[PDB]
Amino acid sequence: MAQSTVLPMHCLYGIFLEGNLKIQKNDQEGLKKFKDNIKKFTLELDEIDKISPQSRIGGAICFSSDIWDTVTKKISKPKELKSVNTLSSYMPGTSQRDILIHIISDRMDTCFKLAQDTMRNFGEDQLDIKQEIHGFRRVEERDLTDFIDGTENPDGDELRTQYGLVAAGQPNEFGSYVFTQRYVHNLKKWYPEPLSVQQDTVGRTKKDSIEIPRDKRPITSHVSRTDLSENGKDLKIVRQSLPYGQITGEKGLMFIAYACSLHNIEKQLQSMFGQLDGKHDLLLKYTTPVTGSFYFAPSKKELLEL
Amino acid sequence: MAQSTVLPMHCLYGIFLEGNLKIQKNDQEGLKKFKDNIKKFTLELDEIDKISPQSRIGGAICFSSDIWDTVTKKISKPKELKSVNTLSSYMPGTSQRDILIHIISDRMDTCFKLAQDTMRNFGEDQLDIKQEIHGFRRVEERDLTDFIDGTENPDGDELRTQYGLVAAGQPNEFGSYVFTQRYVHNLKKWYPEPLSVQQDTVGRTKKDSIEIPRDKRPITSHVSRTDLSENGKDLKIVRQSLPYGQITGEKGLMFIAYACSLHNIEKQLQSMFGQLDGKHDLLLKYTTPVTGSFYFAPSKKELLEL
Ligand code: HEM
Ligand code: HEM
Ligand SMILES: [Zn+2]
Ligand SMILES: [Zn+2]
Repeated sequence: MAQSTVLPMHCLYGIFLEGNLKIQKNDQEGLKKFKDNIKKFTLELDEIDKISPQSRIGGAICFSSDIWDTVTKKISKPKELKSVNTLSSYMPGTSQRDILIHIISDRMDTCFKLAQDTMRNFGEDQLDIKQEIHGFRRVEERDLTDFIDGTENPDGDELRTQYGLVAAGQPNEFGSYVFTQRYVHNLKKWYPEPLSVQQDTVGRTKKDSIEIPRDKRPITSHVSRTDLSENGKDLKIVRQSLPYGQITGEKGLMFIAYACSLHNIEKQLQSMFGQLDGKHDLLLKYTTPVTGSFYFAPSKKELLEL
Repeated sequence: MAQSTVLPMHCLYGIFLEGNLKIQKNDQEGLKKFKDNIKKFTLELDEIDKISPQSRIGGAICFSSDIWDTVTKKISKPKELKSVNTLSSYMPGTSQRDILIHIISDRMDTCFKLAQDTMRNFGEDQLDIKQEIHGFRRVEERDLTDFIDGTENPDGDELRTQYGLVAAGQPNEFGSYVFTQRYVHNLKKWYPEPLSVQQDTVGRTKKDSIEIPRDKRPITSHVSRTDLSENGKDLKIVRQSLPYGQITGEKGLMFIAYACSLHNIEKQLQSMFGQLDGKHDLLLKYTTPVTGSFYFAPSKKELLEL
């Protein structure tokens, strides 16, 4: 019942299209056309899944709090949804956009086909795309830091439903809060660091990705910053982050997280960026966030009922 | 015996690294290091092929006429090799570089691994990369014009050896002349054209890629421009071109051709760009070349004997 970018694991390609809606709330013709294009997206997702099962195609269209009142007068706004720009006083790179199209695949050709077709359907008259990122998995699922990324990512449908999707019976059930954040890696600063420093920075071993016991890693290690609980509940999120960029140019990590609660994501941003104890994540000495947005991906039913 | 980017067909990904050699001919230490890095490339190619047969990994390192005398004092220069800048008086976009690293794969992760490892081995002290392109095949092997690309590409080991590789018994046998040319498509001009105009431009039907009989297509159609013979011999080339670019930005075709003779390629450039009859290829109304280089990919043996 959820849009298909949360529960599936280990995608090899991901295309990220972030931009603003150019249609106004009272433009009924434009709004009708816009929602016909949403329908076309859901249909083409199904079509590609049928002719290319090997692609394990997935796709979601997601919306910001700013735009919610424009795309629907029927579906209540998700209660936690807000602009990420409200974090600008302590987190750099914020750039809230109205719309996210996130498409995942095990093949670039079907990933690109769905992305290109969808953008051609919407057109420049409906979407002003501010950011288009072609993400791709690397050997051994390693981030460009050459650490494995995804180890303690929730595993399986049950746990990814629990932490990734709004719980059944709640408003906007089976939707998902979404955070996107493009990082630019400063590998010239990272590569020369000795192994012990690099592992102190992350909190896990580089080769095998074995968790360094919390007692022995710095509280500013990445894992210490993000492996959080509250009142005995783990604040786990579902990450679909992928590497991107040029070998000889700008590269980094296209971070994206899906969560049952925006607060699960925001608490980790507050931890990483000093807002809980006044200390920043050690990883941020080697990588910089340059974009950022909060969205909500409706369930498949509410997406079509907007 | 040839480097592995000519004979294999239907690659799904291709990474193109074009740049200049920063090591001088008398720098014996730098030259030794540079050739150790070539050896590492050939070895890593074999290693990846062994652990990932599904990738059908391929790779070639190629050299310009300008740099030939710098990388080897033993292997005679290929007799046709010259700078592509000598065509600048009639072909735009020329940008001759010393070195091409072309890597192909059916998986981006192994394609990127070999490309990144290789560039890290060479380093900025040995290569000044002017252009890095991530090519990828699209559904139905279609160019961004949405015409199928590759139909009359020579098919099979025998014909691709004949037209793609220097003939056995000749100097530099089993090497290959290489032409690279990045095109930027002007699809805003292309999309609105009626089907008959688009097919007149190419010379084949859009859906099925059926050749329009030469009698009925314009002499400036793309096929009429490039389907050439001389003294009864077809001047066929082996193309490994791939689409590239951003849906919402700059995109086009990363053209690359391998040939037994540079003249097979150059005659087609002369035809397309008006130097044979004073008429240009109709396709050039919708796409522009912005880079260009001639190289020669040595055989695997001569590559290691430089
Ligand atoms: C350049 C940016 C980032 C890089 C390179 C990076 C890298 C990594 C790596 C290598 C791990 C190893 C452990 C694992 O994947 O389970 C990890 C874990 C994790 N990351 Fe990040 N990450 C980045 C940004 C973020 C952000 C912005 C967040 C949250 C907003 C986040 C949340 C997490 C979480 C929750 C874990 C698992 C913690 C646990 O439960 O053990 N990451 N990350
Ligand atoms: C934007 C640039 C280009 C585009 C979009 C393009 C597209 C195409 C298409 C759609 C075909 C269909 C037939 C087939 O693939 O067999 C084709 C054929 C061909 N192209 Fe191009 N091409 C481009 C540039 C070039 C260049 C620069 C050359 C030579 C230097 C070239 C040489 C050929 C040849 C030899 C054929 C096959 C001709 C035959 O024997 O029938 N192409 N091209
Ligand atoms: Zn809390
Ligand atoms: Zn001739």
